[PDB]
Amino acid sequence: GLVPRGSHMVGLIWAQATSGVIGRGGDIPWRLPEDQAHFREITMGHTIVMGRRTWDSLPAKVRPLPGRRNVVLSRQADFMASGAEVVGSLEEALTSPETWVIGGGQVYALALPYATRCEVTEVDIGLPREAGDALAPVLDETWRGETGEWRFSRSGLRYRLYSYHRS
Ligand SMILES: NC(=O)c1ccc[n+]([C@@H]2O[C@H](COP(=O)([O-])OP(=O)(O)OC[C@H]3O[C@@H](n4cnc5c(N)ncnc54)[C@H](OP(=O)(O)O)[C@@H]3O)[C@@H](O)[C@H]2O)c1
Ligand SMILES: CCc1nc(N)nc(N)c1OCCCOc1ccccc1CCC(=O)NS(C)(=O)=O
Repeated sequence: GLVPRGSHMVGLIWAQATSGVIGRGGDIPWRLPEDQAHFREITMGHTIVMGRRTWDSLPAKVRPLPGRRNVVLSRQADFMASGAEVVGSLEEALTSPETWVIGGGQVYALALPYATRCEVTEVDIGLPREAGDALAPVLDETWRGETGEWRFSRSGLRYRLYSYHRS
């Protein structure tokens, strides 16, 4: 369903291991080129919001991510994010009619209360939670959605898509 242009739809999009781990050591601890396609179709043409550490983690060749207004949250007023804009709190990050929050653990948690969509890729990889991991936010009982079927990636890694929504 289309978003009325006077409203403010906030979505979260992430990929996680079964354990909920999304990030470790400044990176994502798997590679899934198929997940990149889904990420692009959801976010293309909209504003994307990310934490400063997620900006740092982006491959240099796609930083800023093309075809999307890139917004970076930082408390560092002098932060350099070429091709993007830096905001110092959530207030001015969510003023577009459609915004996708693209990570990381801190900024998913910050934006979750305002979100009405989550697009979640689950990767069937056994990565037990460790000290310092970035984690998927916990979804409360207001959320509902659909669980997709497992598929193998070319590499043999298994993954499936969840699409969640709430009012
Ligand atoms: N699997 C996935 O789908 C996925 C997607 C994205 C990222 N990741 C991974 O997630 C990890 C990064 O997550 P993370 O939790 O460490 O960091 P993050 O959420 O990306 O960034 C945290 C930074 O955001 C800024 N920030 C946080 N809250 C703020 C607020 N209220 N106001 C202003 N600025 C705020 C601060 O920047 P300053 O320190 O500059 O003040 C903070 O250090 C990486 O491993 C990355 O690869 C995974
Ligand atoms: C695909 C990962 C991902 N996956 C999901 N599902 N949600 C996220 N937030 C999400 O994170 C998006 C931000 C981090 O992006 C990374 C991380 C590691 C390696 C590469 C990229 C960039 C991928 C890329 O080129 N994207 S594109 C084609 O130009 O639009």
